[PDB]
Amino acid sequence: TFISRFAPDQPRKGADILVEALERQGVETVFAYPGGASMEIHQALTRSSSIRNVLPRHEQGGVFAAEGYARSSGKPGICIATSGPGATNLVSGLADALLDSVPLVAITGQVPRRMIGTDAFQETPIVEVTRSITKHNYLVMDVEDIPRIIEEAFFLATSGRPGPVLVDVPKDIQQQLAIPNWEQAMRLPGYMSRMPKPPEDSHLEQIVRLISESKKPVLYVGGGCLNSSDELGRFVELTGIPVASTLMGLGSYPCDDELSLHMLGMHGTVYANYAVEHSDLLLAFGVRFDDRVTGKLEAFASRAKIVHIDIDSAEIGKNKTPHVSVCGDVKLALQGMNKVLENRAEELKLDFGVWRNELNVQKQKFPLSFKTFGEAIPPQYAIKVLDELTDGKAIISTGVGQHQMWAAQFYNYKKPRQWLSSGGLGAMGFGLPAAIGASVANPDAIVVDIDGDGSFIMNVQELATIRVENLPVKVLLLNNQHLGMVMQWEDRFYKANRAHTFLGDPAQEDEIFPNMLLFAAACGIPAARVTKKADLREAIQTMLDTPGPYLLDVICPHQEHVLPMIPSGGTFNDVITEGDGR
Amino acid sequence: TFISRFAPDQPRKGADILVEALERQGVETVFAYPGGASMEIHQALTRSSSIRNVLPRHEQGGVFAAEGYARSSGKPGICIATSGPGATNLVSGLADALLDSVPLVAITGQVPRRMIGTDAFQETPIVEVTRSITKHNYLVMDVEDIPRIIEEAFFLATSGRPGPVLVDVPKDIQQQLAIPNWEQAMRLPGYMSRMPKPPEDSHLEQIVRLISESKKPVLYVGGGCLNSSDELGRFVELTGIPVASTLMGLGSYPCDDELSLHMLGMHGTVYANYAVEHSDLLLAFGVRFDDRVTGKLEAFASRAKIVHIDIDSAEIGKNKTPHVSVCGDVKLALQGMNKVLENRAEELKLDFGVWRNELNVQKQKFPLSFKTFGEAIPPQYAIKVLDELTDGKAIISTGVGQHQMWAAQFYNYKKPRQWLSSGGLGAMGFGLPAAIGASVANPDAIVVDIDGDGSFIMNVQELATIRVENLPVKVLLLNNQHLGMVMQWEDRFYKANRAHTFLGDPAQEDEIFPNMLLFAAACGIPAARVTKKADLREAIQTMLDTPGPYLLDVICPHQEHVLPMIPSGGTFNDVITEGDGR
Amino acid sequence: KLEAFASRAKIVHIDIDSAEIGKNKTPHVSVCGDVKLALQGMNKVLENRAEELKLDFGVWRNELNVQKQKFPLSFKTFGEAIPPQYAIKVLDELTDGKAIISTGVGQHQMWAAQFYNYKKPRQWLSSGGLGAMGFGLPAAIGASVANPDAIVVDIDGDGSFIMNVQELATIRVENLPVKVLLLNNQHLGMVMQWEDRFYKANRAHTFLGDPAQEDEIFPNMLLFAAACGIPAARVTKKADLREAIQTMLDTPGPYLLDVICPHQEHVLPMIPSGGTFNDVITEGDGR
Ligand SMILES: Cc1cc2nc3c(=O)[nH]c(=O)nc-3n(C[C@H](O)[C@H](O)[C@H](O)COP(=O)(O)OP(=O)(O)OC[C@H]3O[C@@H](n4cnc5c(N)ncnc54)[C@H](O)[C@@H]3O)c2cc1C
Ligand SMILES: Cc1cc2nc3c(=O)[nH]c(=O)nc-3n(C[C@H](O)[C@H](O)[C@H](O)COP(=O)(O)OP(=O)(O)OC[C@H]3O[C@@H](n4cnc5c(N)ncnc54)[C@H](O)[C@@H]3O)c2cc1C
Ligand SMILES: Cc1ncc(C[n+]2c([C@@](C)(O)OO)sc(CCOP(=O)(O)OP(=O)(O)O)c2C)c(N)n1
Ligand SMILES: Cc1ncc(C[n+]2c([C@@](C)(O)OO)sc(CCOP(=O)(O)OP(=O)(O)O)c2C)c(N)n1
Ligand SMILES: Cc1ncc(C[n+]2c([C@@](C)(O)OO)sc(CCOP(=O)(O)OP(=O)(O)O)c2C)c(N)n1
Ligand SMILES: COc1cc(C)nc(NC(=O)NS(=O)(=O)c2ccccc2OCCCF)n1
Ligand SMILES: COc1cc(C)nc(NC(=O)NS(=O)(=O)c2ccccc2OCCCF)n1
Ligand SMILES: [Mg+2]
Ligand SMILES: [Mg+2]
Ligand SMILES: [Mg+2]
Repeated sequence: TFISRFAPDQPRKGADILVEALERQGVETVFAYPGGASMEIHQALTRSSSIRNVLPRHEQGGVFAAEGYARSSGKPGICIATSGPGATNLVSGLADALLDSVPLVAITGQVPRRMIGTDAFQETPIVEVTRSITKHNYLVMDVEDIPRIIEEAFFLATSGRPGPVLVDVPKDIQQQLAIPNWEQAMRLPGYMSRMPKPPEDSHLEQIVRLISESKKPVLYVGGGCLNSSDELGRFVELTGIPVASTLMGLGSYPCDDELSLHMLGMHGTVYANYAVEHSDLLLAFGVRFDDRVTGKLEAFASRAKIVHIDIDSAEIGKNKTPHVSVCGDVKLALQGMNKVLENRAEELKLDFGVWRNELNVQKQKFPLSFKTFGEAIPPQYAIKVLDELTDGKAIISTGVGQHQMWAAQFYNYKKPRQWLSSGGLGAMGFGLPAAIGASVANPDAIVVDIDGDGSFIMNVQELATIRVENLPVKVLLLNNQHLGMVMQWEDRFYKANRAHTFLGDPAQEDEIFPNMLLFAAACGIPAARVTKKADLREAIQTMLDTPGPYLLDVICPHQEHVLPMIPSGGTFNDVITEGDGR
Repeated sequence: TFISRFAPDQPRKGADILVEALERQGVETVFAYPGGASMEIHQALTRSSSIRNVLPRHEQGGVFAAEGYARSSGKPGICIATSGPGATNLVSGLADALLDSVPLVAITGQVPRRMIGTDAFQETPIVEVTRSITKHNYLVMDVEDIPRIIEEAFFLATSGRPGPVLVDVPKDIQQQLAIPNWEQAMRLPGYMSRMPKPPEDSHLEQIVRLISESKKPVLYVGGGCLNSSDELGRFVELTGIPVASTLMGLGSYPCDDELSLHMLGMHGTVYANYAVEHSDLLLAFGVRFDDRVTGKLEAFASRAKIVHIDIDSAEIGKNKTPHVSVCGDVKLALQGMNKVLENRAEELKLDFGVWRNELNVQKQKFPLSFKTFGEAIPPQYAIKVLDELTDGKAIISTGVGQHQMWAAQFYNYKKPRQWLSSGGLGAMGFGLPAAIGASVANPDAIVVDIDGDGSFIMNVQELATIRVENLPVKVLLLNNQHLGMVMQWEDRFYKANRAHTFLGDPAQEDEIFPNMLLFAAACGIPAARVTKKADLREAIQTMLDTPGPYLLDVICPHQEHVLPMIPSGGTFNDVITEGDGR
Repeated sequence: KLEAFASRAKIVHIDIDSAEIGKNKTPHVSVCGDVKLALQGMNKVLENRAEELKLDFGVWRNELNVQKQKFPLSFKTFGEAIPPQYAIKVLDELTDGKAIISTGVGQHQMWAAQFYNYKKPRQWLSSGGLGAMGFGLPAAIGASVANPDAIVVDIDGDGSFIMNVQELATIRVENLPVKVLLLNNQHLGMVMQWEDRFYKANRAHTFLGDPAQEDEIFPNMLLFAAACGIPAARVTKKADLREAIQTMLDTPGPYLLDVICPHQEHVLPMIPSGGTFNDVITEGDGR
C-alpha cells in the first residue's frame, strides 16, 4: 500500500505527479540527462527518496543503459531526455529495443503545448519520428492524463511482446499544479481485447502427439523463452529433444549441457544447423525465423513439421508457415505440455537417443575451433579463459561484430539474462552502456563488457559514468585495430580490398591506436594491456580481482574470421567451415 | 566537361553509378562509416580518385562533420551511413541541419528491396523516421533512378531555403549492373514552379521609401544573409542603419564595426534589444523571428513598421506580421535597393546620426561586462584573448550552453562562415565534429572548437579522427565541471537546487574530472591545462603555434552566468543585467 | 497567370488565415485578421480624416463605366428557344432579387452567378472550390429548413440534378417549399463547351439523353417529380417562360419547372485556364 509524499488533496506540479507515477510502478532507477525542457522532471526526481538517477554522458548512453538494466533483470528500463537533441539522441536505443522486444519506457521533455508546431527552440516532432520504431508512444496534452498514460506505457512496454514506449511531456504540463487521480482506468480496449489467452489442451495434446510420432526432433529456442528457463528445462528432460538456440535465446537452456546444440544460424555450429536441416519435427519456441537464422527459407527445415509457439500472432506464419501454431505465452505452453508428458509418460515411451547420437557424431566431427599462432592471443581463447575464471557466472554485454559472435560461441551461459547483446538492429556502442545498466540492476554480479575497439570507442564517454557511479564494470576489450566483421566480408567477397575498415593510425601503422588505456586513465579506471597469450590468464584474473571498474586491452591478430559462416541467403550446403584473412 | 572512369556503354554497379553521380556534383569530401548495407558504396568510393572519405568514429560524428563542412564553406556536406543503427545515428544531425537551414545530402544503405518491411537484419524504416526532420527524402527503388535522385537531392539541399535531404539505397540496387543516363530531367515540377522570382522594383522602391520616412531604423539580420556579406555592407553604408544580428547571422555584418549593435535576443546586448524595442522601421533580412529572439511577440518591435525579406514564403508572417514583405533572395533585394539608394542619393539625403547617437549612449551605458575574481580565468576573457591572438580570423565552432553564448559575445567575426554553431536544435556534441568538417573544407584556416566539458565529452571519440586525418584542429575547452547553462537556470529559478548538473566526481570533489588531457593523449594530440589567468595568453599562443591539432583545458569558475538575459517569453522591461551563482 | 494578375498594383491582402497570406501572390501590405474588424477600423479613420483625404476616384470609375458600357454581359435569343440567361433574369425579376439561390456545377452555375442580382450575402449557395455536382437540390433543402419563410430556388442542370434526384422524396416528406428551376440542355454542358473550344467539338460522353430517341427530352424530369408528389411542368417556348416561372412561384410548396434550352450556348466571357486578360474570349458558341 503506497505512501505518497503529498497530501491526497494537495496540488503538486505535473513533474511531481510523473515521478510519483514512476514510484507507484516500482521504479528504483532511471537514466536521465537534464535539459531545459526536462528541468522540472529533474527537480521532481531529486525529491524522490526511492528513485536513483544514473546520469550518463550522452543520451544514447542513457537509453543503452536502460536497455542493459532491462535485459539483465526482466524489469523495464527507464530513460529520460530533454526535448530536441536530447530526444533525437535516444532514437537508436528505441529502434534497438523494438527489434529485440526489450521493455523500455522513454520519457522526453517537450516544448510547451502552445509552442508545438511553431519550429520552437529545441523542438522536434519526436512522436512522429519514433512512431515506427516504438511499440507505442504518447504526447501528453493535459496534466490530468499523466497518471493514466504512465500506467498505460508501463503496461504496454512489459505485457505481450515487450518493447519500447515513449511519452512526450510538454514543459508547461510539467509545471501545472494538479491533484492526481490514481484510480483512472486504462484506455486500451483493443489491445487488452487481443491479449492471447492461456493455451487450450486441444493444441497442447496435438503437439505432444507430434513429438511421439517423430524420429528427429529439434528445439529451436529464442528470446521468447528468457522467462521459461525452468519450464524449458523440465520439458527437455521429459523428452530429451536436443536444443538449438538463437543469438537472443542464449542461456535459456544451459550452454554447457549434453543436450545443447548451441547456436544456429549464419554463424551457428555445424551440428546445430545440421539438426535443423535434417529434422522432421521443429519446435520453434519464442523465435521469429530471422534471416540470420534461416537463410533461404525454402531450404530452412525443409522436411520438418514446424510447431511455432509465439505470443505475437503477427509473427506466426510470417516468414515460414508452421504446421501447428499456438499464439500464447511459451511459459504456459511448456507448463501444459509438461503435465501431459509426465502423465502419459508410459504410453509415450519417448526415446530419441538414436537421433541424439547422429548429432553427437556431427558435434564431434565439427566442433567450434580456433588456431593459435605463436604467442598471439586468440580472441576465442580469451573469452574461454574469462568463462573459466568467472565460472560461467558473469553477466556479459557486447558490442557488435566478430567479438560478439565469439562472446556468443565461447562463453557458456547457464541462465537467461546473462547475455546482453544487440541482435536485431545490431547497434555498435551498445556494450559499455549496457554493462552500466546491468551492473546497477545487479550490484553483486560480475559484469563484463566483451567489446571491440570500434564499438568501444563509439560510447567511450560512458567511462566517466562508470567511475562516478562507482560501478564494478569490467571491460574485456578485444582489440584488432579493425572493423573486423566488415573486414571479414571484405576478405570473402571483395578480394580483401580495404574500404575504411582500419581503425588505427596509418602514419604510425604498427602502434596500437588509440591507446584505450589512456581513455581509462582519464576517468580514473585502472587498466592494463596484454599481448602475449602467456600473460592472458593472469591479466584477466587481475581484472576480476581488482575491486571496482577495470579495463583490459587484449591485442589480437586481425586476420581471424568468425566461423562457420552460411553466406547471406544460403543453405546448409553452402556453409563455409575454413579460412581467414591470411 | 566531365570524364567518367567507365565507357559510356559499359555497365557498372549501382554503387559506382552513385559515386560518379557525386563526382558529377563536384563532391570532393564525404564522411562515411562503413557497414554491411553500404559496403558496396565504400568499395565504389575507393575507386574514385577525386572523392576523399574522412572516416569518423561515430556516425553522429560523421553527420556533424558534414554540417561543419557545409556551414564553413557554402557547399553541401555529404555523410554516408549503413542501414539500421548506422542510419539512426544520423538523426540528430538531420534535425539539426533542417532547423538551421544547412545544406546536407545524407546517403544510407538499406536492406535489399525484397526484404523491406520484413523486420530484416539491421532494417529500420529510415524514410519514415526522418520524413519530418528532413527537407525531403527518397527510397531508391530502381538502379535507373540513381542519377536522377542524386541530382534532385543536391538541387533540393542547396536551392531555396537550404536543408538536409536523405537518400536510402537498398543493397541490391548498389550491386545491380547498369548504364547510367545522365541526361534524365528532374521531376520537381511543383517545387521548381514555386521557386521565388527576382524581386520587383515595385516592392524594392516601397522599402527605400519607408527608410527615408523613418527616424529610428534597425537592421535585423540572420542566417539568410550569409551569402550577402558584400551587398549588406554596401546597403549599410548607403543608409547608415545600425545592424543587429541573430546567433546564426554572426559575421554577416562585421562584429567589430561602429554601426554594429551585435547580437539581439534572450542573450543579446542591452543596446541591440533597445534599438529594436524603440525602432520605427525594422528591416528583418534573412531571419525567422525565433522565440529566443523575440520573447513575447506582442512586445517585440511593438512600434515598428516591419519589413520581412525571406526566401521561404512559409516564414513570412508566421510569428510576426510584417507591414511590407518580399519573398525572395535577400542578396537580390539588397542589390536592387543598393541601386535605388545610390541613384536617388540626393533626393533622399539619409542621415540617422541622431538615432545612431541615442544607441551609442546605450552602447556606452550597458556594454557586455565580466568580473575577474583573483587569479581565476574568466571564460569571456579567454575567448577575447583567442580573438586577439588569431586577429579575428579563426573559424569558430562550438558546443551548446554558456560557452556558446560567450563565443558569440566575445569574438569578433569579420566574415560569414567563421561561426559554426547549432542554433535551432541546440545539439551538444556538435563542436568537435563540426571543426573536423570545417578544417577539411578550409585546410589553411585556423580552426578552433570553443567547447564545454559536457558537450566535448559527448563526441570525444572524434579525437581519433582528428589525429588520423592529421587535421590542425585546436580545442579551446572551457571547463567548469558543470552543465553550466542548466546550472544557471537552476540558480535563477530553482533556488540553486542541483539536479544532475555536476559533471565531475563527487568522491574526489575538487579534482578536475575527467582529465581531458588524457583523452587527448590517448589519440596522440598534444595538450595542456591552464588555471591561472597569468598563464592564459602564453597557453593559447602555444596552442596556436604548435603545428597540428591541440587541446587546451581552460579551467573556469562555474558560478558565471551568461548575461544579459531576457527570461523566456519576456519583454525588454524584464531584462536581467546583473548576478551570478555566488 | 499569376505574374500577369494585377501586374501593376500595390496589393493589400486582409485574410483571417495567415497561411493564405502571400501563398500565391505576394502582397505589399498584409493584415492577418477578421476583415470585419479591419473594415470597422478603416471606416473610423476614413470618416474622421475625411477632409484631409478628399477622396475622389470618379475619373477611374469613369474609365471603367466605359468598359462596363462597351462590354456588358450579353446573350443571343434564337427564334422561340428559351435562353438560359433570360430565364434566370426573369426569375430575378419575379422574385425581386430576394430568393435564396443554390445551384449545381457547370454552365447553369455561371449563369446563375452572372444573371441574378444578389442583394445580401447568404443568398448564393454554390460549390466553388471542389465544384461538386449534385449540390443544388440538397443545398436548397438545408437552406429552406434554415429559412422557412424564404423563396428557395435550386437553379440546376440536368446532369447535376439527376445525381441526387432521390432528395425529392425528402423535399416532399418534409413539406419544404423548394422550387427547382431546372435548366435542361440534355448535355454535360460545361465539358461540352470545352470540347467545342479545344477538341474540335468531338463528343466524349457528354450527351445525357437517349441516343435511340435522340430528339426526346430524356429522362423526363417531370415524372421524377411526380413519383414524389411534387407539382411540375415543362416549358419550351420563350413566350411561356414568364407565366411558367410565375406559376412555380405562386404554387404553395415544392415545385419543379423543366426549362428546355439550346445546348450550343457557351458561358462567356472566358479567359482560358492560365491565361492573361489579353487572351479573354468574348464571342462564340457551339454553332
Ligand atoms: C553480426 C550478427 C550476426 C548474427 N548472426 C546470427 C546467427 O548466426 N544466429 C542467430 O540466432 N542470430 C544471429 N543474429 C541475431 C539476429 O539478427 C536476430 O536478432 C536473432 O536471430 C533473432 O532472435 P529470435 O529469433 O530469438 O527472436 P527475438 O528478437 O528474440 O523475438 C522473440 C520472439 O518471441 C516472441 N516472444 C516473446 N515473448 C514470448 C513469450 N513469453 N512466449 C512466446 N513467445 C514470445 C516475440 O513475439 C518474438 O517473435 C546476428 C546478429 C548480428 C549483429
Ligand atoms: C542556448 C541558446 C541560446 C540562444 N539564444 C539566442 C539569442 O539570445 N539570440 C539569437 O539570435 N539566437 C539565439 N539562439 C539561437 C536560436 O534558437 C535560433 O537559432 C536563432 O535565433 C534563429 O536564427 P535566424 O533568425 O537567423 O533564422 P535561421 O535559422 O538562420 O533561418 C534563416 C532564415 O532566412 C531565410 N533565408 C535563407 N536564405 C535566404 C536568402 N538567400 N534570402 C532570404 N532569406 C533567406 C530562411 O528561410 C529562414 O527564415 C540561441 C540558441 C541556443 C542554443
Ligand atoms: C552503429 C553502427 N555502425 C556500423 C555498423 C556495421 N557493422 C557491423 C555489422 C555486423 O552490423 O555489419 O553491418 S559489425 C561492424 C564492425 C565492428 O567493429 P568492432 O567492434 O571494433 O570490431 P569487431 O572486430 O567486428 O568485433 C560494423 C562497422 C553497426 N553494426 N553499428
Ligand atoms: C545533446 C543535448 N543534450 C542536452 C541538452 C540541453 N542543454 C542545454 C540547453 C541550453 O539547450 O538547454 O536545454 S546547454 C546544456 C549544458 C551545457 O554543457 P557544457 O557544454 O559542458 O557546459 P556549458 O558551461 O553550458 O558551456 C544542456 C544540458 C542539449 N542542448 N543537447
Ligand atoms: C460530381 C462531379 N462529377 C464531374 C464533374 C465535372 N464537371 C464540371 C466542371 C465544371 O467541374 O469541369 O470539371 S461541370 C460538368 C457538367 C455539368 O452538368 P450539368 O449540370 O447538367 O450541365 P451544365 O449545362 O454545365 O449546367 C461536369 C461533368 C463535377 N464538377 N462534379
Ligand atoms: C537558453 O535557453 C534556455 C536554456 C535553459 C536551460 N532553459 C530554457 N527554458 C525555456 O526556454 N523554457 S520555455 O519558456 O517553456 C520554452 C519557450 C519556447 C520554446 C521552448 C521552451 O522550452 C524548451 C526550450 C529548452 F528548454 N531555455
Ligand atoms: C553478420 O551479417 C552481415 C555482416 C556483414 C558485414 N554484411 C552482411 N551483409 C548482408 O547480410 N547482405 S544481404 O544479403 O543483402 C541482407 C540480407 C538480409 C537482410 C539484410 C541484408 O543486408 C543488410 C544487412 C547488413 F549488411 N551481413
Ligand atoms: Mg575490432
Ligand atoms: Mg561546462
Ligand atoms: Mg445540362
